[PDB]
Amino acid sequence: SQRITIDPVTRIEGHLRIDCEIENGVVSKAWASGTMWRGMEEIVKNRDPRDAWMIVQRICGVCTTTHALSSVRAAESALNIDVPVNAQYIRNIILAAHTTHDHIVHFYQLSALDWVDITSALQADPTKASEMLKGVSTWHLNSPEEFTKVQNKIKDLVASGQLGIFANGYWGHPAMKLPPEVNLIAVAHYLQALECQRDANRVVALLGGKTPHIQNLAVGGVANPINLDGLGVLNLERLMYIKSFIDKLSDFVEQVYKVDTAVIAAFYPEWLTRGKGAVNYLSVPEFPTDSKNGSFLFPGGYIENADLSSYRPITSHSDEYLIKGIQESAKHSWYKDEAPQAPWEGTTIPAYDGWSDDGKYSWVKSPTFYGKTVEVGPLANMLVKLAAGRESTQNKLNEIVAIYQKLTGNTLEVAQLHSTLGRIIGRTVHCCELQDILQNQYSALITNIGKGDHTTFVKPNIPATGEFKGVGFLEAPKGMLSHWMVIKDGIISNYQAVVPSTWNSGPRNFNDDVGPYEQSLVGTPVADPNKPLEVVRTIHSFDPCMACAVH
Amino acid sequence: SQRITIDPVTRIEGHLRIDCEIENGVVSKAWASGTMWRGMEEIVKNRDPRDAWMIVQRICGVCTTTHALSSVRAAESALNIDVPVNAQYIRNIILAAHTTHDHIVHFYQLSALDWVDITSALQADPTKASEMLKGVSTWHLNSPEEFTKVQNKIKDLVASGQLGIFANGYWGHPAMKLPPEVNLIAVAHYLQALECQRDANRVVALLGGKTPHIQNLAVGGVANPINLDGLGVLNLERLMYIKSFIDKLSDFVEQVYKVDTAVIAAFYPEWLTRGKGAVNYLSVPEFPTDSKNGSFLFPGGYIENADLSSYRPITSHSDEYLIKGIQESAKHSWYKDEAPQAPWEGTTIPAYDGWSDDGKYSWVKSPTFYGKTVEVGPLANMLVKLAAGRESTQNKLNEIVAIYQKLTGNTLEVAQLHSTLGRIIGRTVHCCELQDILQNQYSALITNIGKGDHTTFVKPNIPATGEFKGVGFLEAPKGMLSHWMVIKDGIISNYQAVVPSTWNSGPRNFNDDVGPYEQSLVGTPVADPNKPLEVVRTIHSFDPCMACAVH
Amino acid sequence: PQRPPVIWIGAQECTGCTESLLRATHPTVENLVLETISLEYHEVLSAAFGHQVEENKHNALEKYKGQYVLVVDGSIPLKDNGIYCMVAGEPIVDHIRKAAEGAAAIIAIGSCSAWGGVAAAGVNPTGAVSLQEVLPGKTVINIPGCPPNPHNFLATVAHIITYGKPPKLDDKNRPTFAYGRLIHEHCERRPHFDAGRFAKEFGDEGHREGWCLYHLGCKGPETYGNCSTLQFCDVGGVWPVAIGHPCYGCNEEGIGFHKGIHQLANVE
Amino acid sequence: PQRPPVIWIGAQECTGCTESLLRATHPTVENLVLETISLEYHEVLSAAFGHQVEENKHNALEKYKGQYVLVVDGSIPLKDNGIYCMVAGEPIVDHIRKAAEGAAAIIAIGSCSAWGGVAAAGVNPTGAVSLQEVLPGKTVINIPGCPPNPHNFLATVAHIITYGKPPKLDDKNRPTFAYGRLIHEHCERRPHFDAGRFAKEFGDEGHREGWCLYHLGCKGPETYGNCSTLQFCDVGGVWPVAIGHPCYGCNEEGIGFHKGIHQLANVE
Ligand code: SF4
Ligand code: SF4
Ligand code: SF4
Ligand code: SF4
Ligand code: FCO
Ligand code: FCO
Ligand code: F3S
Ligand code: F3S
Ligand SMILES: [Cl-]
Ligand SMILES: [Cl-]
Ligand SMILES: [Mg+2]
Ligand SMILES: [Mg+2]
Ligand SMILES: [Mg+2]
Ligand SMILES: [Mg+2]
Ligand code: NI
Repeated sequence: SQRITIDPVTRIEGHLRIDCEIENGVVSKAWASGTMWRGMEEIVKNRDPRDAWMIVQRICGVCTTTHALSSVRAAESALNIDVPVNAQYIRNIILAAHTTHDHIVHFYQLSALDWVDITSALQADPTKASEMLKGVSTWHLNSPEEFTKVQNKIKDLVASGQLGIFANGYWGHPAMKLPPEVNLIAVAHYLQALECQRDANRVVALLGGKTPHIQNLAVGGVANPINLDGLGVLNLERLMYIKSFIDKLSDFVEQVYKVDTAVIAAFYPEWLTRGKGAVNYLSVPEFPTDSKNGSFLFPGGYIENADLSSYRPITSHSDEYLIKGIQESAKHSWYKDEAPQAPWEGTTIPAYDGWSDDGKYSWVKSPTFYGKTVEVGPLANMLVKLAAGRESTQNKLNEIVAIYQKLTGNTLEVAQLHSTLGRIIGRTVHCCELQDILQNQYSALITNIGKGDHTTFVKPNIPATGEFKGVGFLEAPKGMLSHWMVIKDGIISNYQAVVPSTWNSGPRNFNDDVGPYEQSLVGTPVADPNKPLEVVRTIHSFDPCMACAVH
Repeated sequence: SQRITIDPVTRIEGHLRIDCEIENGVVSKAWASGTMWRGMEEIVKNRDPRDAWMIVQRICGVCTTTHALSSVRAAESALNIDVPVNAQYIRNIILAAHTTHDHIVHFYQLSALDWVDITSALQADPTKASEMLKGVSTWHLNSPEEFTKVQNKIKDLVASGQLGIFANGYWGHPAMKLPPEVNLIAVAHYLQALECQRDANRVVALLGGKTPHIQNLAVGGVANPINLDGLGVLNLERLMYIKSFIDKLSDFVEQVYKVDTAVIAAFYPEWLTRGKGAVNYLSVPEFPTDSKNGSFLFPGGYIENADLSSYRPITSHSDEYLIKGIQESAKHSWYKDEAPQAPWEGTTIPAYDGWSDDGKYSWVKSPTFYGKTVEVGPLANMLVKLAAGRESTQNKLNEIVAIYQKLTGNTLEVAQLHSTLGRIIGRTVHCCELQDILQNQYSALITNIGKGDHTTFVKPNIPATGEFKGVGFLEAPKGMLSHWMVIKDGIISNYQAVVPSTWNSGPRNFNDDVGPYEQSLVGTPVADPNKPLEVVRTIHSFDPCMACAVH
Repeated sequence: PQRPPVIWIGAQECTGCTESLLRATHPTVENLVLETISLEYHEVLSAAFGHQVEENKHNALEKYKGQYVLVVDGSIPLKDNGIYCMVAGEPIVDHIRKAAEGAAAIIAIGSCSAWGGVAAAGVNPTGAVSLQEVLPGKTVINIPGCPPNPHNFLATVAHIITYGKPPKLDDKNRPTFAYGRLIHEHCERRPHFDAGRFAKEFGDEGHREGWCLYHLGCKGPETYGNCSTLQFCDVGGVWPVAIGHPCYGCNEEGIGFHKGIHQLANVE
Repeated sequence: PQRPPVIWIGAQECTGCTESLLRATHPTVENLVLETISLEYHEVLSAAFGHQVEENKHNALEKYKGQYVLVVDGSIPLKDNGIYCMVAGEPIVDHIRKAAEGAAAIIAIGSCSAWGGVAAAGVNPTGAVSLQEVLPGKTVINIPGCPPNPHNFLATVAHIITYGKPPKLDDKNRPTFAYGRLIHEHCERRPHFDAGRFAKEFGDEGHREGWCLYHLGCKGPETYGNCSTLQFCDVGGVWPVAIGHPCYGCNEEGIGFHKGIHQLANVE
């Protein structure tokens, strides 16, 4: 038995430590630890409900927008407010454009250097690399001349002797399988990704007022003033500008990101057979389109023991079965109260006593659904949409499988999606489907303004006595998010966030059951225990966010 | 034999009519006519000298900036003001970036459809088109995928039955010589050109306050406030933004525009043997860099009877040899006073009496230099630089000749530059050399601010008695420009503009001698007198601007 | 799918109003002509010339009678029977009146066509007038500026295509989204005006701190427009006052091209 | 040529201050890391992890001693002997003090490192403090905002590289080009404030005409910054007040994260 520690894990959001016991070169047991806490739930308490969203948005700047939108949904739930449909269209465009930026940056800037060897790219033939993509992509920036320009940038960085954030990498590791030409293609696409994600955030900025950290929300709707004939407000010229950036996203997503996802699977097919974190999956429906906080464009649901054929649909953010099932425990976390707690009755009392393998070892809490461990995020979201029989999702997955089949001669079955590469595939499918959400909601907003509806905001009243409770659900880039608010005598008396990376990264629970990160690592082969790249590959597939997980 | 009229001439600035006598299949005699007048010299009369630049800038919106800069230089000449060096760096960056936009738009949006058949591009093989450019260009957007996307845009336009501005064109004419593949390459580059010219105009806007029609000049310097530590003024963040756009121009200019110029010459080599307009050429030096309105980065001069070896250099905008030689006649123009006039003593008295072949037939005046007809513009500019032995100009011409040699097995001599294609080559060489002017003058500004010089403006005084005469010279995109101001009792008593298209487009002069447009057409073959494409090819090579020529 | 037809005629223009389209981003000029409209006549970009292009104008005015948007830039000269602008041997006023007869909507782009502009200033050598003066029985939509931000024009054309009518107009037929307010009633240097913090000369200490330009001649107090909010070229922070120079009043009849740069504005 | 070295350490950060760099245009984040600087340590982008990346940090602190810029985002927690942020088994305050010993310049990017920010608000669960409070012997350059416009940081680093010293600073060590003026003393809605033209609720008639946001709780009267002039994302016209929402005071200690959204500001 050897014991290793990976601290810090890089190319994530925030502060993560991973420990592994290794037996004969195979991981036998793992520990996940969030090593930073702020106490954001306690900072927001004892304030006016209307002020929470500006404070709790700062839980995370990578998944900016998400905690702002969950917080106003939670106050609207408590107060019984129906949001105007124009405010829904604007919230939906922001969340879909933000999520497009988030997924592109995760695949390229955070995950690609687990799979890609930059030094190998220096040995590539740029003409052979271009020829490999003929009949695989229609992208306009795969020429030998583009690839030669990118190769020369790598050559100049190496010649300088200042590799900086590219230094002391895993170059030559036995788990690096791509040929030189495919390493060069991937570096070219890493640089091209930075232009696409910038255009996605220009959509967010024009509605939000800036990004990171939008400033256009309210309990009761949005602060955008709709007036096609007004100077200095949201007029037809401003809407035309938004549309010009929406239109720039599709080609890179469909002809670069979707294709590279199939190509990485084709070269790493053993990664379809490892990294299973759970047998239960949860997602919430998203993108409401009616006057009563419902009629979602994407469906939600609960899968138990990997059985898609008997899943439970979720069509409402007021679903009592979803609400009643959620609890969190701190038995193996650095908090005082250990028994499972419903979030409206939650506490967050710090009790740091250092690391113990069998005691407390993390600032993350342990969430359960009716007492079970559950995986959230793009793998859960894709499996629920396939269980619903959503044609758009089956057709998009089939386009990835057709490219994989062209390169390997093999198909993919649903059993192979419960894996490190299945999780990456689910994130790409999501990013592709969000482009049609953007086109649909822009068209809906233009049509509704044309009918004479310019309404955006319902002013709340907040009773000065009494005690009442609300919950805001949101399908975030990393999975199901919920904010839980209790109001007493007009101010916040309890606030609890249960965040997607909390579900996946949390430590052993009240029954000592193992959550997704820790379960996914059992069985991982480790060629060099001093350089455990195989462990980081599986952990990065979950897109860890530790500011989110711990708050 | 027969008489034709071309009215309107399209793909120019402004209102032009060309008449030709055709004999035995060739043009035997031509007439050029400017058909619109405003009287801009009269509109600016009796005003304060400091106001003129904002009015006379509106002589032209294609060559925006140029009349503004010539007007402030004329007032500074009359008043004996030395412009601060930081104001010269700013004026020089604006002129160089504007000229880059101007030349790119002329080659692609205005001239290419004389040489390119868009219908023929539908027959092209996009892979064969991309293969034709291997080893003559390193451009990153020459892929078969790029060319297929462009071909599909043409296919969709044609399929709609609404060709609009692309309709009733010269498709299948016997003078159209490009293969289908080269037609498709040219349309792809036409669309890519629009992005490069937009970046060039972002440089202009950040110093000018907008474009078209900049608003940052003054008699005495510029209105930009230099303060690296100031909020809301020209600080280091704003200068870094300007540099980000300067850096985006070079690759298109060097790898697309320069290469296309050599490719058109390779397919149309008989156009090196026709379109000679004159045997005398004039250019002024440009981009002053000292504290006393001199030390130019580009040289000027006068060439007589095509003899580069005996040319006369011009190194100063105060050169009395250049000032004393310039006159204009209205014998064959619709003005009253016909004898040659020095511009300080000029009149502009309208006398319209309709068209006569041997009488008056244009609103354009007839300029001479010591009694001779002279061509101005990029061919003049290039030939003067080669006479001066400027190595940067030699080297840049040699790079175009090297691509021509690789494609044809033939070389290009200086005698072949006195032609329709030589004029086009001079314009491309100018655009290429201007990218080093932009890098040089940006660096000079950063360095001078670092030495503690933030000065930008010398406030003028204007005596209330006396008569003061000034002239402002400028090397504009179309050639040598001059504005001539007389101040009497504190106000403008005479204003005369002599503009580069006046020199080239002006009608027969006081001695009935022929100017460059009319001379260049003698000998032009015309296969179909109803569709005289060959005449428009030679006239477009001069880049006509009739708002400029007539004012 | 068929695109809405547009006919563009230049009279006494400098071409700066057409050149504004080459700075546009929403739409770019290439998306305008391939996707948003069918540009049926425009002499700056047309492949055809001479007899062929006058044949194409005639065919388009007949095919699309009652359907096209007519756009004019430049003033129209009436002195001496219209001879100060002659195209294909006929006065431009006759080309414009013929095209107006079949137009669905008529737009004056720029100060020259909106109110006469620089070409009608001083002694007005050519008897230059506005598009509304030559078309007295027609409603002309005015988009002034020298030239305007191109999106003041493009969002007006988009409102006609998308919603089937013009945008809301003021009493000079100017779209309210772009011309509804004085520049001085939405200017970021108003705090400095209110405190008496003024630039006195270019390059002085207050000018180098971004103070108000009133005492340099700023015409913002008497000019309607969106220059301080929409600004120019879509890069952020670019309009004349932000760069350091006063507004000259180029949008507004009686202000631009009439008053000296350094002449003071009347304040309401 | 060799590029100037940078070491970036995150303490109690949300990563929004790093994410600001992915919106930058002058330079873009790819040009920053390949051409402008050598980013020697940054955990969000680093290929290396764990023991390899800690070795890379130690090697760079030795090689570039006296030469590197140290950057910190997030607050530093002092409660309970530093244990609310532990990296590689040690309190982050110990990593930051070790890296400060050899720094040529030290920058607090964002409100959290500049003055404690949201993480130090309310009851302050972790005893979070500013970078200047943990380095009392050092001059810390403060670049506040939540997060700042990234060019407020990038032009500060460019001044150190190009001219060999920091930009001019105010008495809170903030660069004057970005923080030298109140937002309300350079806001384009000041004419509406002066006239008593106020939005009373989101979606009311005044709000839909772009009127002043003071009575919705705008903190522009008590917040120093460049949000009304530089704005955000380099597209033109984008900052909170232009979108329709009051400034919250996120730049300014005692305003953002302390005063309610709809609480009224004091006016000088
Ligand atoms: S309005 Fe201005 S830019 Fe437009 S045609 Fe008139 S002078 Fe030119
Ligand atoms: S005078 Fe001009 S610069 Fe001053 S506040 Fe008014 S519009 Fe702005
Ligand atoms: S200043 Fe704001 S954006 Fe930056 S780390 Fe703190 S909470 Fe995040
Ligand atoms: S209160 Fe706010 S919106 Fe009103 S003028 Fe001041 S900074 Fe601008
Ligand atoms: N996406 C995201 Fe952040 C996490 N985990 C949230 O919510
Ligand atoms: N260039 C240009 Fe215009 C002309 N001819 C001027 O000057
Ligand atoms: S001069 Fe014209 S462009 Fe705007 S700033 Fe004044 S109305
Ligand atoms: S909330 Fe912050 S981003 Fe600027 S507008 Fe106010 S200081
Ligand atoms: Cl409306
Ligand atoms: Cl300075
Ligand atoms: Mg409800
Ligand atoms: Mg929680
Ligand atoms: Mg002085
Ligand atoms: Mg003249
Ligand atoms: Ni997050």
